[PDB]
Amino acid sequence: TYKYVNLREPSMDMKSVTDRAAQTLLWTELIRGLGMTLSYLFREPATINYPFEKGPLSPRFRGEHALRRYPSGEERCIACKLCEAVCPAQAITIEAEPRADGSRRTTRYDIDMTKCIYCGFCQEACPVDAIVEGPNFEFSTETHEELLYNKEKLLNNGDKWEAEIAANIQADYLYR
Amino acid sequence: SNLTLNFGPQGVLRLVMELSGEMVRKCDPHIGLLHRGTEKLIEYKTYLQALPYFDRLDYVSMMCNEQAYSLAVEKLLNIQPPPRAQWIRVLFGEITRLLNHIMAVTTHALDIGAMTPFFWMFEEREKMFEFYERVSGARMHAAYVRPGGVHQDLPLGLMDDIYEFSKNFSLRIDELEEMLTNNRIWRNRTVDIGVVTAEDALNYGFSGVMLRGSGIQWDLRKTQPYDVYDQVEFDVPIGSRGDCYDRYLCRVEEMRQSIRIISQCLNKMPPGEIKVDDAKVSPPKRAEMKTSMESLIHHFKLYTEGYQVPPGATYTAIEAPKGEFGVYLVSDGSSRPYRCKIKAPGFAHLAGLDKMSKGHMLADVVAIIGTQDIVFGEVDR
Amino acid sequence: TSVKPIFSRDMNEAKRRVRELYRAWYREVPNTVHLFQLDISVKQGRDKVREMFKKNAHVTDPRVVDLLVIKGKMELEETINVWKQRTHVMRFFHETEAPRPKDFLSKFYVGHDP
Amino acid sequence: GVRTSPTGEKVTHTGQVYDDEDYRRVRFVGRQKEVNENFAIDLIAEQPVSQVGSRVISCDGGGGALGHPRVYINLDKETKTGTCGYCGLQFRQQH
Amino acid sequence: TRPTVRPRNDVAHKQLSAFGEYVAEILPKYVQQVQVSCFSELEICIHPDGVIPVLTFLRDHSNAQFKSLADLTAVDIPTRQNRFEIVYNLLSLRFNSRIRVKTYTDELTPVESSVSVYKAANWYEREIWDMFGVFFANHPDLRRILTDYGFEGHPFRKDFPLSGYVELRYDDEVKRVVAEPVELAQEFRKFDLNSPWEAFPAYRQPPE
Amino acid sequence: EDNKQFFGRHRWVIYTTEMNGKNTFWDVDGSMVPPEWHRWLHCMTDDP
Amino acid sequence: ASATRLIQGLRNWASGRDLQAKLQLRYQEISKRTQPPPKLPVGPSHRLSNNYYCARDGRREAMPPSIVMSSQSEKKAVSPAPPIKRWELSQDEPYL
Amino acid sequence: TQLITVDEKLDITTLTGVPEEHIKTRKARIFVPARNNMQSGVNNTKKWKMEFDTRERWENPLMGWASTADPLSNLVLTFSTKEDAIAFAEKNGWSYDVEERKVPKPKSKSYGANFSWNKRTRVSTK
Amino acid sequence: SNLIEVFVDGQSVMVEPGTTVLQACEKVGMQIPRFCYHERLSVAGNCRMCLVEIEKAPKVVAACAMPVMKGWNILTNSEKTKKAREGVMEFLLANHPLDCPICDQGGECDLQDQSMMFGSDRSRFLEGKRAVEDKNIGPLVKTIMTRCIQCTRCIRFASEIAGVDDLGTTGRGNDMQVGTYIEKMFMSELSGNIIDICPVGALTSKPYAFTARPWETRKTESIDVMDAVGSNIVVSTRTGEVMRILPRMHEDINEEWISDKTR
Amino acid sequence: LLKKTTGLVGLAVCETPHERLKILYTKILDVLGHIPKNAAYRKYTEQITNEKLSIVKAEPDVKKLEEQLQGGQIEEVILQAENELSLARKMIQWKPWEPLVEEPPASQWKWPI
Ligand code: SF4
Ligand code: SF4
Ligand code: SF4
Ligand code: SF4
Ligand code: FES
Ligand SMILES: [K+]
Ligand SMILES: [Zn+2]
Repeated sequence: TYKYVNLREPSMDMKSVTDRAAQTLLWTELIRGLGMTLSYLFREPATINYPFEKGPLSPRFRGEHALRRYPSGEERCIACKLCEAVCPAQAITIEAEPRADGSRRTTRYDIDMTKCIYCGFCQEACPVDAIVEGPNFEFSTETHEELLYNKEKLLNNGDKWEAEIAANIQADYLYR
Repeated sequence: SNLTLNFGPQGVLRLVMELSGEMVRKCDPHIGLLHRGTEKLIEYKTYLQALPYFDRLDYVSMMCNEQAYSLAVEKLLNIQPPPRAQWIRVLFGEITRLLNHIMAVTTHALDIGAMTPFFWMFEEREKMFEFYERVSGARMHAAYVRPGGVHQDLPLGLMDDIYEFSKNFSLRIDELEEMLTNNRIWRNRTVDIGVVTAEDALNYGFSGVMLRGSGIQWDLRKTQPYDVYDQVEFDVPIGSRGDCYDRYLCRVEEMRQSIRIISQCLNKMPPGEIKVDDAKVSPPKRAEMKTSMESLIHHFKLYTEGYQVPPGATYTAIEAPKGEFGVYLVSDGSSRPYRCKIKAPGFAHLAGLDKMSKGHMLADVVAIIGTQDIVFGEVDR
Repeated sequence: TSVKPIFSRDMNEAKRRVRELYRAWYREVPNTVHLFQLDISVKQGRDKVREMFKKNAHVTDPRVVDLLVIKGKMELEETINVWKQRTHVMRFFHETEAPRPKDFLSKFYVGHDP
Repeated sequence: GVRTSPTGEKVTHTGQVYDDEDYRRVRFVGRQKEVNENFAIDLIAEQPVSQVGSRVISCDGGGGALGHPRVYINLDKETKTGTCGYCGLQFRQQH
Repeated sequence: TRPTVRPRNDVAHKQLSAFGEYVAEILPKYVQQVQVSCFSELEICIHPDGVIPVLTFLRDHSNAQFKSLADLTAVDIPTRQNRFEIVYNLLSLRFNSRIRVKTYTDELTPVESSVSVYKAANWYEREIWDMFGVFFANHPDLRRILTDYGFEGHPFRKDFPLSGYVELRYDDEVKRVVAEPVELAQEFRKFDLNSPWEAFPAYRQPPE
Repeated sequence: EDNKQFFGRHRWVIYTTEMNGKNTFWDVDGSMVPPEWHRWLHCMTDDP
Repeated sequence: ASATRLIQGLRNWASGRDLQAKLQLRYQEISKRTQPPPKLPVGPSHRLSNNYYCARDGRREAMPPSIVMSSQSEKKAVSPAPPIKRWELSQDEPYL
Repeated sequence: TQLITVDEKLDITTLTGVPEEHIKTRKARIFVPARNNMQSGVNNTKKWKMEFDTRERWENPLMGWASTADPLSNLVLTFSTKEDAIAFAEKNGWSYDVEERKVPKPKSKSYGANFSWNKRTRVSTK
Repeated sequence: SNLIEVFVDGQSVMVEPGTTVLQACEKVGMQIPRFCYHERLSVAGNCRMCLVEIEKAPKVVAACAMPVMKGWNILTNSEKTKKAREGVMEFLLANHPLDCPICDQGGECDLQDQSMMFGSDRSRFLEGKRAVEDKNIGPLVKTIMTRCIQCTRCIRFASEIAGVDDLGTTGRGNDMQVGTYIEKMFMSELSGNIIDICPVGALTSKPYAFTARPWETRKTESIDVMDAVGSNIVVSTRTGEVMRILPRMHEDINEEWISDKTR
Repeated sequence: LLKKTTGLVGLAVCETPHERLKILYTKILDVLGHIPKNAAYRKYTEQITNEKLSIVKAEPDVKKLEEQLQGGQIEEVILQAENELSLARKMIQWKPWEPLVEEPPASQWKWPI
């Protein structure tokens, strides 16, 4: 159940001693290393042509946050505050009140994307699939406060990315 | 008089060297440059919320530290994962072991000067990060291994790709080993370097390869076994001289034996669920959260309060690729930990750095900091 | 009410340790201003060391002043050995902080803090 | 259904808009105030009241496990529709 | 209780109970309690004067042979007059076992350093100085290891706040990173998550 | 597409020269891909 | 997989290994990115009878630690376990 | 011997590293917390708690968040008895005030009192 | 004295004659679960959540209304007690609506908390649920009667402490509905305290509705100044803004009630 | 048999392990005789040392002595006998057979609090 690495004794006949001296004087394993590097010279490299080629992803990928709507335009979020209760970074801040038709909705839904650890506990705690961590990873900003999303930015992320978010949830919800 | 150098932070490490010309008389590693106060932030967060901190301790051994914390919490909860979750944990723990030993060997060669097998083996490491992203959605910090099992079942066609990876990965190990093992320049940088006796290795709190390079026959997957490591068949590599070269060979052979374990885990994956079927610990399915009243109450209370862990203290140690990774978890009966000490192997290894670099030279210090696979996230917490 | 000592048996051995620590700091302050190339005078650094010693002058417990001498030794070790940078030395001089309001009336003006 | 303050600044679906004398409009000077133009309170008012022939109706928001938790709505009031508390859809017994 | 309940190991439980009797009767001078948890882990609660005699016993006695120091830990419990609880996790490779050795101190009583027994402690209890303020006597190099150099206070004490008292920022007047009193743009939101119903009747404490 | 290439090269995009009022002849940008093509291009699905 | 047989033969000679059998670039042998939908199994507690939670409770069968010795004959000297069984050498590849 | 005698009051205020602004100005409230009247369970009324007076919370100019400058705003300490909390507050130089534990007084419950012959305590319905 | 000895899980306790099983268990620190029992209302005995085994007795008894006899050993943790609790919690959650995200009582719900502590972790209910018509009892109490579990703390409070006699149960069986039977506006001077004693989200606070959530609120203990009674209150706040006012238990002032102006 | 290496780094091969273990075990018993009889350490250490010494005196072979001493290689059995000897020499000075030096405080090991 165990094996000894590096517990070989070299032979001491004239054959193997001359083999080790030929390896010393003729640099044979160094030529072996040159041969391996020369072998990789004549391979196709693994390099994709970004931005024109993209690395392969899965439908479970956890990128930029978005707030989804029902297929009637009504937003799914009903202010239950499970997502800021489970948020390990406390990146989510929610404030709510009943709006003009009596619906339980949020007035504040903020996600500090610089606090966020992108672990997706908010999408798996959400009982109505409102907050999702969608596919977008190319949302780098030139300013720190541009990574402090309010509810309007997250609803625009949902309206921007719903055509892809709904297909990823369709491909993945049976594992959940 | 004698020379005193400060190899500063220009992970990261400050080193105060007392040299006597070319020799090294004293090596003082000033650390704390990545001390973030993890195990104080754990105290104000629930057990599920404290789980993603363990991804970021040994940030090349993510699912291993997830597994150690999950085993600590499941030990205090007196529950056990389903068998399929156990085989998935051992499978991704050995994939994590391949990740960590590629990082270890290729950066240990990069710092010495062999910069090429770095690029050769990070494509394989890129494919294993695609396996992590397919199983969890993130490439490094998955938050996948949870107390109760894992978060989500394997997507269909993942095991065929783990097969296609594992079929070809031994040739990658062979061409790494072609570049470095019989190479006389690599041997001249690692043979007489940092010889650690077995008694001082037991005394200094060393663990893993740092013991097994010195001939100590100790592996926690054999002696104190966890999830299904008593059901897989593998060998434990043992060194002979306690140097950097034996520890290199032990890590290459642990890549070999991890490929062996991954083949056995692909051939022996059982059917079944992946969480514990106690819905007071692991959350219910989303189809039954949205239909059952008990399951909605349990979803609400697990994702807001969390499960209450019974009061007690445990030290749960697993065999992470850097060695014995331990969690001393103290629970006061609430849904948040009272205390979580994180034992990591690199802390005791970097404590023994000063003995290992006595009588050596300045360019041997980088070889000794390489043979102890030191990730400063796990050292400084 | 019988406790185990740290180094001192009563207050006089502790004042001996405080006195030798103050001597070591008083000798160190010119080297500290020199090699950190600080913008303070040597007299001003010595006044800061006098202020930091007189801040804790009310302590009548031997174990507490034992731990204060030990922590002053650790600060002096981090000062002699160049482990601190210029920023760590100058954190004793709260320069960029605003002057805090002292009387009742300005504290009434600026906020709610007593 | 957005509207606009007399400052020219757009009004959100909450009803938030900065005052005329508020300095915090200087963050929108040279830039834009990002509001969403699809107000959910206006989009849910466009949906027809579903006429059903039962006394108690159920709603899951559509999709089954893709919707909300399934709730039951009593339809005993002929004066008023029975609105789903999650998705905002509303129902009426047809008799 | 077959699928979902962790199985009890009564063999290791009886063995650790016998070895706890063994350690309690060989060393009655310091051993104050001996307890075995329901998941079969042994704790030896000793007096702080016997840190060196207990740890050298378990390291050297041929039935113990606890050669490895896995972990060294302090726990802050402010409701005790000896608030700090020093935990030694020991590994025997000969008998494949683990033992916990627990002692106690307050802020001012020093604990004797176990670097004579296990040199691994040379950083660990050094960490306990940086994090908890527990002084260790006869330590070779006792100083801070994890916090910043001018840091006042000990962070893992539970009367110490989650954030510090000072925060750093670069100031351009003095051309220097400076420390200022901490002011958060958003307060850390304390959640009161404890359920008011009793979860575990086995751990019920008797009332007054 | 080109299913003879290896996995990663087998799907690609040639960005337009003008999108939303910006001359993207040289300033090609990763965020120019609309989300219906973002599953196909990032291989989240097999289906265009 | 697109290399001509001259470059392929030079590459296999320079490496010394058969590289087309084990290529580190992935091709059509991988899984499809679009999969048929799963049907995940229920666990053992998904039953309608004999399924009381008081017979499968884990957190409430855990006990406080049993106090062996507290301060409020010719018995055998004991160890915390029997001594560790000596590891057998591997039969697969012991390097011996 | 190796044991000294310190008859002084225990005081660690110069060791804890707290700035003086948050020592001699803060008032620690030591109390058993009241039962949440939304609920009927009493597991939160078992332990003594030490909290502090609230300081100023204000609105963030950027996001509208609750900015604070109080480092001790989230500090809640748990104690088994009142005397441990008093000793811990005296040890740390914190001025304190102690609210006594309020316990519910024993109630005389009779189900038959709902159905009396001549008393006012009959229920009108059930 | 005249104290009779009873036993709770083998532990002896000395109780007054007339003391129930639930108070005898309270005297050793064990809290029997309950929904309809409240220590200031009359005893109803009609939710059956307090069913507990007395040993050498082949029937669980309602602990809130059963006086102890001298010599009983109350098994608060035995097998048939826990089976009684799981069965009663299954029937309570049979028709209860899946409204926990849209309910104000979530995070502070008795039905949630002791469904976690004492209920089963899943459902055997494969049927449709009842849905109850909502009532209108004023601008203070939001009434969502689908969430009602029919514990009749409404009726006992309005009948005994508020002295109103305008809440009651109309109907019979599963169709039994707590309400007023007419559009009557329940406006007492103590009309908000039924928000306190309702163990579920059937009666919530209408001004407090949807705004906050009880885990994120900081609880500050304070004094009422609306009247000269001196009622002990908890002001619960959230991010520097006052969210609501709750009573505190003071046995000599406001026992656990407050007036509607205070609330 | 002349075992070429022990396997453990820093531990050289002892040529005559039997006489070395006999000398170390009799020296352990000679140092251990200075402990009072009512101490449990003396009785337990005499018991295990007499078992080990009877096993050493029973077997002429080194390797079967390794398989029946049940302590690994014979050289780390020698090293553990040296550690036991130094331990007994410390235990004479410590005198830990005495009663408890101090009762703990009342809630010192009560968990949870
Ligand atoms: S992904 Fe995680 S850290 Fe980010 S908002 Fe969601 S729960 Fe919070
Ligand atoms: S996003 Fe989801 S979890 Fe968060 S408050 Fe809204 S409905 Fe609840
Ligand atoms: S009353 Fe309780 S169980 Fe019912 S919906 Fe509200 S929180 Fe959930
Ligand atoms: S509304 Fe509430 S208090 Fe009234 S009977 Fe129903 S559950 Fe009880
Ligand atoms: S509590 Fe006794 S039956 Fe309701
Ligand atoms: K209520
Ligand atoms: Zn709906």
